[PDB]
Amino acid sequence: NDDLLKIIGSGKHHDQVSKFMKKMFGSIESIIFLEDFITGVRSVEGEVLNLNEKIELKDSIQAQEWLNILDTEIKLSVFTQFRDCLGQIKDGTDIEVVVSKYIFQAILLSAQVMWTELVEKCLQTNQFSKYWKEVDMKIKGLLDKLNKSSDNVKKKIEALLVEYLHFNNVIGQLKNCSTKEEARLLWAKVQKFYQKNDTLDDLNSVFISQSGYLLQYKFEYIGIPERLIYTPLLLIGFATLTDSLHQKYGGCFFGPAGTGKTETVKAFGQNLGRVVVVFNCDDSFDYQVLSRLLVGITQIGAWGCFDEFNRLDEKVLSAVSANIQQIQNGLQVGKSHITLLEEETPLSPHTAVFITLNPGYNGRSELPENLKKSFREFSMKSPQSGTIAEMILQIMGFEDSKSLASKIVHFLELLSSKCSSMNHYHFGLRTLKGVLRNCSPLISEFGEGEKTVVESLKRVILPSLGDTDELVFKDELSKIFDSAGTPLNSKAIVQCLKDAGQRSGFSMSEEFLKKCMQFYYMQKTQQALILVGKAGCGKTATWKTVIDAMAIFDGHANVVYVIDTKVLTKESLYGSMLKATLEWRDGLFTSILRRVNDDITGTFKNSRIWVVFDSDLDPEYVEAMNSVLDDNKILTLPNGERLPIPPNFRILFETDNLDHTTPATITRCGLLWFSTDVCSISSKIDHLLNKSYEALDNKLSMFELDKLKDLISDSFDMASLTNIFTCSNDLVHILGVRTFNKLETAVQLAVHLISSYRQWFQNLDDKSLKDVITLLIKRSLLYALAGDSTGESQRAFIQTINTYFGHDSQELSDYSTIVIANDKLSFSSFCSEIPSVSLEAHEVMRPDIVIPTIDTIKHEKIFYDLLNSKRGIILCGPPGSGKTMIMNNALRNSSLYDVVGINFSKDTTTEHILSALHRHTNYVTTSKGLTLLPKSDIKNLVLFCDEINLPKLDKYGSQNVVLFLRQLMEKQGFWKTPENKWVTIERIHIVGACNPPTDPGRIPMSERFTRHAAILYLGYPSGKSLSQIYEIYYKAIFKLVPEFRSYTEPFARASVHLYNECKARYSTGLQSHYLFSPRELTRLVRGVYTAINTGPRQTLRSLIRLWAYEAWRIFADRLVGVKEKNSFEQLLYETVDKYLPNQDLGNISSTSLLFSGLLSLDFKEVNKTDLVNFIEERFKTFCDEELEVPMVIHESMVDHILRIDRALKQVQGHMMLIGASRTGKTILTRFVAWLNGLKIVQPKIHRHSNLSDFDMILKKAISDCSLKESRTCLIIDESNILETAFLERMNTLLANADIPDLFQGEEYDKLLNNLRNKTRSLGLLLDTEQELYDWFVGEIAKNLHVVFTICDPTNNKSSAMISSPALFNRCIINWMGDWDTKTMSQVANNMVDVIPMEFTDFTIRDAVVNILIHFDRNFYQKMKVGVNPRSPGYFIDGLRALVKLVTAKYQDLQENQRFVNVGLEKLNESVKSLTFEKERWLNTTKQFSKTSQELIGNCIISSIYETYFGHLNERERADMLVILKRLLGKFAVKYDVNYRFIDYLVTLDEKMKW
Amino acid sequence: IMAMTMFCLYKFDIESEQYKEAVLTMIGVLSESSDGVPKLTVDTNNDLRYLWDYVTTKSYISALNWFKNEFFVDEWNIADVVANSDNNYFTMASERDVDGTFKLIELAKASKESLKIIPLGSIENLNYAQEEISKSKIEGGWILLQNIQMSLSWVKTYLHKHVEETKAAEEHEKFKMFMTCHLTGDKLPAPLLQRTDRFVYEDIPGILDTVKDLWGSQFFTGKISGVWSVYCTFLLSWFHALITARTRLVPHGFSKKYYFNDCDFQFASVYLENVLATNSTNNIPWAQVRDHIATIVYGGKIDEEKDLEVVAKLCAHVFCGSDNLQIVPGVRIPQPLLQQSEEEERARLTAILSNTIEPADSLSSWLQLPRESILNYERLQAKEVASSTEQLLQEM
Ligand SMILES: Nc1ncnc2c1ncn2[C@@H]1O[C@H](COP(=O)(O)OP(=O)(O)OP(=O)(O)O)[C@@H](O)[C@H]1O
Ligand SMILES: [Mg+2]
Repeated sequence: NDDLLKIIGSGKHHDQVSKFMKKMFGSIESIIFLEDFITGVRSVEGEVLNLNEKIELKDSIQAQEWLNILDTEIKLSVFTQFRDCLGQIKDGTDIEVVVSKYIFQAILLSAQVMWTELVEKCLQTNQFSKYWKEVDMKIKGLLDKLNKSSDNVKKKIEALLVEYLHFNNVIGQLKNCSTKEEARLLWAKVQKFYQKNDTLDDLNSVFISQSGYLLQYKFEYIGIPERLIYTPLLLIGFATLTDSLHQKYGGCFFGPAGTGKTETVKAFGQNLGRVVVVFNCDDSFDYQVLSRLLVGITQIGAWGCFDEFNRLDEKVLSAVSANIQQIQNGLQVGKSHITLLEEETPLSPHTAVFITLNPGYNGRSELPENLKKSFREFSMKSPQSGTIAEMILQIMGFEDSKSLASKIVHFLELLSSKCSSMNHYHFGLRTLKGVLRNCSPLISEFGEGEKTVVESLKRVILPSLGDTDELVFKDELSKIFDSAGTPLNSKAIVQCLKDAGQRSGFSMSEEFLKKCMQFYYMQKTQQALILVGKAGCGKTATWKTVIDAMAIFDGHANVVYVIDTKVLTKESLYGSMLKATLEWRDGLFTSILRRVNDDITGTFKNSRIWVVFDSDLDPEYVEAMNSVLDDNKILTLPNGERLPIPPNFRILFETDNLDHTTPATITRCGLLWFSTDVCSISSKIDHLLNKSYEALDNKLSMFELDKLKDLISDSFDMASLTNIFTCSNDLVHILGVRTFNKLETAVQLAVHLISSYRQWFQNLDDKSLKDVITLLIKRSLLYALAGDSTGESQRAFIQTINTYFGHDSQELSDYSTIVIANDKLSFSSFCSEIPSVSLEAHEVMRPDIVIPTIDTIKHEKIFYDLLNSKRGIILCGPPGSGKTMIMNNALRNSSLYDVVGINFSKDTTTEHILSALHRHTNYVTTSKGLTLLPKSDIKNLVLFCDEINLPKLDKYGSQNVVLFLRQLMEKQGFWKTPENKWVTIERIHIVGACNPPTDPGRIPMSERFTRHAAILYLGYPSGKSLSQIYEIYYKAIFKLVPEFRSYTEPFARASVHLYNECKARYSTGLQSHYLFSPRELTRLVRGVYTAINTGPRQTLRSLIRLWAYEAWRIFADRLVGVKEKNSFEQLLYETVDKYLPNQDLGNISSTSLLFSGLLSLDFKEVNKTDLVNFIEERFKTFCDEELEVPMVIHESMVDHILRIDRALKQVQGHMMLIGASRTGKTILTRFVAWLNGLKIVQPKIHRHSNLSDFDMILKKAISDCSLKESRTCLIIDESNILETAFLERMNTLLANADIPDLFQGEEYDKLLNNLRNKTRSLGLLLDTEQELYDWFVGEIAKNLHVVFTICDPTNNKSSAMISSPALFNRCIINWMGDWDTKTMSQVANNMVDVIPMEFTDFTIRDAVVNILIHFDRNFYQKMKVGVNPRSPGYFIDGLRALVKLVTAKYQDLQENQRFVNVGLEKLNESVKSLTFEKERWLNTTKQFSKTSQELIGNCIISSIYETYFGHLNERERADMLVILKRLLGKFAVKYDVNYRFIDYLVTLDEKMKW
Repeated sequence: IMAMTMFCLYKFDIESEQYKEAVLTMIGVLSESSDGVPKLTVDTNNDLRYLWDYVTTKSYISALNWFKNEFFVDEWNIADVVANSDNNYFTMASERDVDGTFKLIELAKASKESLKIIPLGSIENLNYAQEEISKSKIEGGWILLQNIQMSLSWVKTYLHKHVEETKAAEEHEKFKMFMTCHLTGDKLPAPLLQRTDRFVYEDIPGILDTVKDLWGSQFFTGKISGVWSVYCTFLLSWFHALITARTRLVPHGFSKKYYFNDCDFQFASVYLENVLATNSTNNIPWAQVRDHIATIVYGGKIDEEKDLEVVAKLCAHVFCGSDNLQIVPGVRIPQPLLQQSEEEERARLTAILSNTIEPADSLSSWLQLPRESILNYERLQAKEVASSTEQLLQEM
């Protein structure tokens, strides 16, 4: 409609219709006028068709009228140009003559008709050879004409060549036939183009024969389309299409994508002078449009192809499939008019419907049922390649095209069977088309001979092969064809490559020369290059070396852009569009192209541009560039444009693996597989040394430098180290990295350690000097190979170093050190000297407190040494091994470096890293580096990335945050995400801590990042250092109880014993959360201090019980069940008896030691009777003041109230409660929070809650806690965590005490402003931006308190809570999982406190409660399956039913007893013959007592039915009833033996109503 | 499967514990679970001793049907089921190889007549269909709804409501509606399915019988072609009935289940009329007759190269043949006589069918595939029944 209206509107103009023709014709693009007259039309291809009669126009003429004449004349004009031409060739005219004057469509048909005529007669005579050469000459003649031809006619020749090759091929095949029958068989399969020399209606004069069936050429213009090479397979497809059409059926071919099924239908059309309309189905395509197009195709009598019909949506598919049946059923019958889209429309019988069927994941697709008897399905298969190969060789300049095509294919086929099955290996035809494509420039160098083919095989196939397969290629290449001895471009490139590497530092090894050669030759042909290899293969070295060698050899400069592909988003990189304002901003990949394309203001013409992608490559990113990888060489925008890429501009891809990428992506690009590292261990060192020396030249005199480089060369020889590196493998390595990549770690350290002692090398003894060198080198070599080792292994390796190094040379000790004087230059070798620490009570727990060990100093020294090298450090080790503190304390001490702490979580972004840096860093725009990012203060900065192996990876599996650090470590500069520019970071260091990746939660790291790190595995200490370390901890806190100063050691020994035992008794094999570390010890020691610092002056009996309380809360609250819980009771007893031998202790069980500050002003042990009463008076108040819910306060609950109380008191208070359900965990939390004076926030989530909602809930609670000083308690239930992210938000709120995301950018500035206001209001101004944020975070850490209530920890979503490291470490795990039999009885009793009852046999109340417990115990034991997920609930509601039911029944028993007593007084008044029987009615009066006996036990059954039975089976109910009845049988309660639940609780009036 | 299962469901409770492991160690041999010889006692069990004789004789189909005979039940013929059945609706599904449409014709003819076949094709057929449905129930005539699955979108809207609403169909004259499904195919609404009675047409015709059934209609077409052609139409009759026979036997036989239609015969015969119409009556046109039948007409749906060779090798034998063809071992087809009577030749070629009787070993003798392959197949369908029964017993 809209387009059509424009045509009716644009009538005045006429010329404006040409736009819309492209649509309604398909072949033509724009129409040609002389204004009054239409001279012709031009096709979308560029070909100009002129009409016979130029159609006259007047102003008041309709479009419909004039255009209709054009469609007719356009077809006639094609017949004219056909007959004119056909007649010419018949009159012996060379085809080169004709091409220049006739449109392709015409000349093609003329050739076909004459060819067919000439071969038809040639089958009779058998004069094939005479015609063959004749044809072959026309082919050669056309070929040479093409080379010298205008681009437009260049299309026409090529298109014709496809056909002439077909001609000669068929003739040659026909020459070869054994007999004439053989020739008549072959000829029948072919598409034979006949003309009727008989007849009128010329448009109907040309017809086509195939397999016996005929098909009239309709005369439609086709223009000059890209013509498919003729294959046997193609003819067979043509043959099936003709066989379906002949019987008025629809053509349909199913098969795998890339088999050209629609292209076939396009071509089959063309061959018959038809422009096929192709519907790309389900490219978000409307049904309304298709329904229109279907009417048009049935009227105009066109061919429609459904391109990938399978991909439609079921509603559409039904509707469309039914319509199509109308058409095909209309044709088969031949109905003149058929009804579709509920209107009577006429049907041309020239109409046809074609369906291509791509396969699904499930299988090769099918047609809908109705279409099955309307269509004819066929199986498209990839072409046997030989036939394609021969033609392609023919076109280039054949030599012997037949032999090459057979030989190339055999070889490729042979490689496939003979090489290893390797993933990226493709020996499919795609590959041979590529060999052939690469061949054309090669032919220019050598010949249209096999030799040029041979070279192209090894130019493409060989760079992607790996060593085993590399010979198979060479063996079978010579086995199939041998070409030549010597290669061109052999000397010249090579000296330009050697000269570039000598300059770069590199060694030209077998392999480095090879992979440099492979690369050089590929850039020539390929514009997209891929380099695949292990981390540290030599890629960056290969391309950086080759590219450098080309500026020497060509004289062309290069402009390299190295981009980390996966650090940036598709939007940051290609171009990101905003959904509503549609505002288009550049990106990164597109913006650097606009320098070359849009404005080549400087010199780009003579330059070579290379855009490198260093990061892992994935479908999503390459798909957004696939057009540049295509033969197109243009970039397609998401919205707005296509930008063309010049021949200078090459895209490289260096990566470690391919697994994700598609075989289609590989075969567009040139692939360079690095089977092994380019370079020798030694050669690496050599380069590494010199690279290190160059750094020193900028900060060290030449005299110093010359002497120190001499030292290094003579101290360490390769022969010794070779065994050392070999022995490195025979060793267990945490956070594994290969030997070769560990090398940079040695040399960088070694050279720094020697440049350290440079001054003392001036005057020291030459024999003694060597000993200082050898020791340092033996040291630096150790941490670089065995630093990530057990250290049990280190010690072992130390001897291995000593072994292989010279025997006389200074041997390595575990703690071996070199020492020089405080006040005078000196030299001696002494090890392990320690400053001694005394700290006060208050100092005991502090985020920055180190009690230095022989090993703390050992690690802190090496850790500091590596930073002097400026190599990145990964401290890998168990939780609480001190990896964070060693890093922190070595640097919190020195003036040089300043630390910046980032915690990583499962989903942390690269912006969080930047935002954390922006706080401590200042960009300067110096013309020296353009933008730079040094630290905001003059001296060096250290990023500490904690939990570096925590952030998760793309579904492909690639963690961008790690690659970003890798960018900073290797590149030393990064690209700006929004502004799009390179900023080079100055003087910034990357250090990380991580856990062993054998631990749960942990993600495996890319070798490409860990290669730039020194890895130090630090473990747990001693069990004898732990004992010693906490002695000093107790020493400090016993400053407050000086009367027991002698008790610090046995307390420290006991604490460590308790730890060692808990770790041993309760392992992750029983429960996942059973995970102990010295952090527990630290928890206990501090937990002890806080009790002392705020308690009564202490007896020895106090302190051990004080200690015991903390011991319980730290080690045993997390314990599930009772067997393990009792095990700890015995352990605690066993420990005191072994270290603190007293008879003054009491019951050490948690139930008996209750410590509180609710009753006393000082934290003291309180009386059980005193506490219970205190809770009782406060719960009523909390019940009155807050939400009204009554409960029974019981033994468990008092113990738990104190547990939550301690948690909510500590600075950071995080307790997660594990309580089944209805235990009351949520209510107690609300209570204790109210006692502590905390605002209880409970996230208001629901099914239709977004993350943004929860974000808001969180943000407010955070802003109130710091900027309003609120003191909120956040209760999060398992139900509240709706997604992964929700739980991630909760993690960020515990690992750090802020959520970074909530306050970023402008909302960071508004927070920052408000922060300054409140800080000053309180009375403190803070010098720096960092001083401010740390107040904010610290405020949150002390005012916000999170309690988690998880019910079934067995649930996979609730398992993720406990799993989460952040939550696990900073929460106090507490277990309430089941109600015990005692606590059940306590609760039952208070609920049946109301006493309707009367005396029974045997206590009466005591019996009832014991039954219900024994029923609940039997219910879960028989019915429920699975291990202890569920607990007391029905029990509470079962008791509540009984109370409601006894009251209802006893008041109705007494009501009927009152109804017979009132009738007793009325009959006695009267007393006659019958009435004395009525008086007798004591049978009923006697009956009542027996009826009342059973009503208590009858209510038991009725309540159990209502509560426990609702969801049980017919048989499941009956069977439990028996167990209940026999329980009622054991206990002296009476029940009705003939009892029926229905009759007992249903009334006949209600039973009827239902 | 339900036979073997229900047999063990009865006899495990009823007979001895020694019975239980004996029959189960046998069902284990039929399956690939285990191989053993059951515990043997003189006269102790005789029916069970008779069964193992079937399993040890490598005879699989016999041992599977053993459990059916042991029920001592009359296995009800669709007629008997329909007669007993007390509803006006039925859905009979079947494999695409066959259609019980023609069984229903003889079912209606033998009792109560009133046969009305209704194809659900286009708007017209569904539209005519809904008219013939409402009128036939008042009339009381039988009705058939051919291949509903294809027209299904309509079912959920018109038939699903229509059949649900028609509780007055019980009130209406004796009338019965039948629907044909395909088991491999679009899933019918469960609610409509449960309401309506269900049958599976499992009746597979022999090679010779299908040849006779193909050739049978061929006289209705009239006469438009040569006498010679009727010989080629006879050739195709045998050919089509030979590939269809091979279709079921898989994997041994064809690689996958392929479905061949009366459309495949039609497209083949059309090509045959065309080759005889465009060539002389000389026999030698035969070369490209095979190629076009074996690669476009029938080889079209075939995608696997393995199977494409089988269709070709069938054409090798069925089409090229001078003087004597010998389609099957017993039957020879000679080429048309000089007399050139077209009426005689129909009758001659019909007579050649009436002379022959299909042997015991047909699937191996007639379809030129080996006997050992047929046994391999018999073994596997045994294994499938035996497996699924063991699985069922342990599940309960
Ligand atoms: N010829 C050589 N002589 C000495 N050392 C070399 C030589 N070639 C490569 N190297 C060493 O190997 C390193 C090569 O860097 P490169 O980036 O190529 O490895 P990579 O395999 O690309 O790692 P990644 O896959 O992570 O990018 C250099 O730092 C250098 O020390
Ligand atoms: Mg690299």
